[PDB]
Amino acid sequence: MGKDYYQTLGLARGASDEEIKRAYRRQALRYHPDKNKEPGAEEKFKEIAEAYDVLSDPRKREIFDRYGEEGLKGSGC
Repeated sequence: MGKDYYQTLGLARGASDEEIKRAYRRQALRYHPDKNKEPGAEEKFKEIAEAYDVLSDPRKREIFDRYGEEGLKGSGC
């Protein structure tokens, strides 16, 4: 509830692509089911992956910058 994307990957709207992708590359490697198949890293990676879409696609971020969560029909509930 109050589902963060930017902050779940550790950013705010105002982070540039070169901040965003900086974090995203690290954040994938933190839990990747291809690096750290750690028990419960995968669900972390899966929740990151919802944020990861925003935190890479500038057209997804265009809606998240203009609005935020209230703009973005990721997951609903």
